[PDB]
Amino acid sequence: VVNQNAQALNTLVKQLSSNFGAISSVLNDILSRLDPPEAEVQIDRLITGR
Amino acid sequence: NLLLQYGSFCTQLNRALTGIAVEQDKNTQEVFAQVKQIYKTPPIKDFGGF
Repeated sequence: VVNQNAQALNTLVKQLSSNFGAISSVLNDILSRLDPPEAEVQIDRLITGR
Repeated sequence: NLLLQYGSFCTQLNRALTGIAVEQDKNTQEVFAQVKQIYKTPPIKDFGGF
């Protein structure tokens, strides 16, 4: 039970580094590199994946 | 190539299926293997009329 809880938590933490079809996993890079009125199409997919 | 960027959902799915499939043998063992020796009925059938 301890091991399965720990590995589930570790998988949940490590899932934050995925791309989910966006340009990058880093939120700051997406919001800085791209123009603000067109970055929503990149933010939304990452939000849905998380 | 497009699937490998989504993370490790499929690893979790395979782990769940393996955990489901492995417990059927445990259920069968804990239900039917309660005996320690293979007892054999005697060739005679004098059970008092039963």
